[PDB]
Amino acid sequence: PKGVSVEVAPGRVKVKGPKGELEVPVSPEMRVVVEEGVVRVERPSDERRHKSLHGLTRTLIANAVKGVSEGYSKELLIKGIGYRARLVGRALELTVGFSHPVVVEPPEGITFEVPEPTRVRVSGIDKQKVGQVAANIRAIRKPSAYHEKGIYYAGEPVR
Amino acid sequence: KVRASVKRICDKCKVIRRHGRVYVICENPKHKQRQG
Amino acid sequence: MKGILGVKVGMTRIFRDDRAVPVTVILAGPCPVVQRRTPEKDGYTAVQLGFLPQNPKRVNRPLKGHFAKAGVEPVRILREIRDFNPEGDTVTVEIFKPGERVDVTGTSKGRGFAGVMKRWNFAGGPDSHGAHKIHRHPGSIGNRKTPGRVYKGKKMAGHYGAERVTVMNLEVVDVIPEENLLLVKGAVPGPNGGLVIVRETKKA
Amino acid sequence: WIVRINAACRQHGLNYSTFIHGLKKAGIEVDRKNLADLAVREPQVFAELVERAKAAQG
Amino acid sequence: MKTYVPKQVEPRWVLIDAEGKTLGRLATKIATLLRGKHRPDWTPNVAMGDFVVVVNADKIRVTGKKLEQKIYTRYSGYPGGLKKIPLEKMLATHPERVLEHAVKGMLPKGPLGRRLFKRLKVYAGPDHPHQAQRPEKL
RNA sequence: AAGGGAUAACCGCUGAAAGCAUCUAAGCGGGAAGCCCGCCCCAAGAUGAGGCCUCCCACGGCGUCAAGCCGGUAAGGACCC
RNA sequence: UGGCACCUCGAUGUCGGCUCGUCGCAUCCUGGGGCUGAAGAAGGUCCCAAGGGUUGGGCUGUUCGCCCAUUAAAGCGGCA
RNA sequence: AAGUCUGGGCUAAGUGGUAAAGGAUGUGGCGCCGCGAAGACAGCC
Repeated sequence: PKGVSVEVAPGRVKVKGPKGELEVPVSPEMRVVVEEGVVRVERPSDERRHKSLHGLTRTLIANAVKGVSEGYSKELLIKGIGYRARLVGRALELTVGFSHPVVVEPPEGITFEVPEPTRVRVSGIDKQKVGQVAANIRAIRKPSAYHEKGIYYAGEPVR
Repeated sequence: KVRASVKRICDKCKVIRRHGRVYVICENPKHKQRQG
Repeated sequence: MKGILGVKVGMTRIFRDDRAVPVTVILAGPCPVVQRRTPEKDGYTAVQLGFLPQNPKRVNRPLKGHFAKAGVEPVRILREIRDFNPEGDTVTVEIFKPGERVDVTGTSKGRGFAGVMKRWNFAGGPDSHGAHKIHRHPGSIGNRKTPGRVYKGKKMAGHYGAERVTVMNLEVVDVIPEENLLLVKGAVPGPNGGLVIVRETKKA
Repeated sequence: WIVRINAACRQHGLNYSTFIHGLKKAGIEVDRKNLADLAVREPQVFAELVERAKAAQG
Repeated sequence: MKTYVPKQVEPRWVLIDAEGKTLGRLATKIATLLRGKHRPDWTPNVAMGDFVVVVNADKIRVTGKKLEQKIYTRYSGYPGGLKKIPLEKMLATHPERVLEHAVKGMLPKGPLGRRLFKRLKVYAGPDHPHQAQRPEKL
């Protein structure tokens, strides 16, 4: 890619980009050093263990790469009557039915968004962390209620 | 849910071996099984 | 960890707001710090106070004037207070304010060779109908061939009382700084004239 | 006898199993495990016997 | 007569540490040293093994999946007095213990067996806080 | 009991083998009146007999020369009350 | 409940109750959880889980049972 | 007491270290059948 600096260590790999750098732990089952205008990744004997590691490798790398050139993503459509969200700091005070409103801290790398009062999204350079913290929010009130209330993914309703 | 002969009760069911155990994942919640 | 040494004097009750509270009076007199335990040479952090001062100079080897405040090592000796490190110059009562919560160690009164059904509150056997030589006995103590022995710890008769006992979380009703006094919410172990130590509690 | 022979000849490279096989082929119906106290008195001469042994062995 | 027999010679000391090694596969040789089974004085009734200091305990390799899976046991003489503690928790606190337990088991069980277990000095290290010799074996 | 750590069924993230999908095969999170520690009590015969503060020190006379020596001491400790 | 007759007939006390407990989980309450023919409340059913709890009387020698009045529950077994 | 001996394979459950009907895309080695420039096996017209 463009402004990407694909560095290498013994058993790790450091990917520098215009948005920052990330750290992927990578098994001794390969020899990849700063190579060409892009990057190639190979593997030894076609046995079940190796096969499964190739492809896994291929993607963590690629995800870190697309992360460092902006990899944000993820959005929650909140439904229900009294149900709605309100930004306070970079933290989030959403209210969803309980006898008490709900406040939420963002750790390192991450910011929450409140475009609507009933829509929300999570920005992130990492990826693992993003999908994690996405679900963490959804948790506070999942859906079901022979239909209606609760806070959904981009995906949608059921019997 | 928990039985000795676990098999596939639909065309949506799926045999995954996780936790070192044998399970089954359908679309409808009623066909979700685990061998024990 | 706030902490004085002291002595049970006795108890009565006072009135408060509009009701009687039962209280037990401690004399936690001035406690001259005589030694500090460092983690650098002792390994742990603590302070050694002293209590009943009075001593007609029978002090020989532990004369240890070695720390300035050696003003006659106390009759009722000296105890450490674990993690407690004050302005090194005696500890009076002022540390505890009314409304504070305290734990209190002490030496329970001594019952001696006590029977089961005091030592342990057993049922014993019937004052009438059948037998007559087992009204106060323990009954059975085992099974038969297996395991063919008695469990370690079995509750049987023996020495009861005269033991270290800490009752937790008592209220400080009052404090007379004047007399080195301390008032707590009744029921503190051992007899009058007994050594006790008084600390902060662990509460909520 | 055997426990200390082993200790001693293991001190020259090989092991007991090997050493005895060697002597067998080497034609020295001798040692007599008893008389491998040579290992302690006169190790000069024990050393010699080990050479003969690994002679027939390698 | 043939009593090959020793006379008391000066006991040797030794330092070792296969910090990177499989225990058991370590502990075996240690013991063989603690008895004089390497030297041809060997005399079964007496104690002329090496004194042995092992630096840098913990660190040891353990094969397969032996964490949570290897469980250690102590019974007090009481009702339900069984304790079960897994390998993980032993390295976590008291790792000097791990290599100790393993050698004990490979030593004979008489009085002389306990005498030799005393000849074995174990420190999670490095730095063996006693210097007066140690012909390091690698 | 607060509280701290690790878990059970179970609920997830990311993820190939198997271009899809999968809680798993490399990794990462939630999760019990239960486990570990925390509260109270005993505890260095823990022959692995621990540590810190302070004290008392002289060979006085004899063997296979430091008691394996008897008889007075020291700091101290008993006896009787 | 039986089958067999191996130690015990120069003796291994035998039903029920009381006293004192301890252990199993195939769990009666209380703690987690998945389905539900789960609107809610209240259930059904299976999974994880003994840490602690598991009432008082009428009848009968009773064990057990039936009945009165309560309970979060009024658990099933082993230890001659 | 005596080989951490030599050479080629399998197994990741501590199986080994003692259990059946019946279940399972666990692995490794053989098969002989579909049909693949009427180039859809997996994915969005």
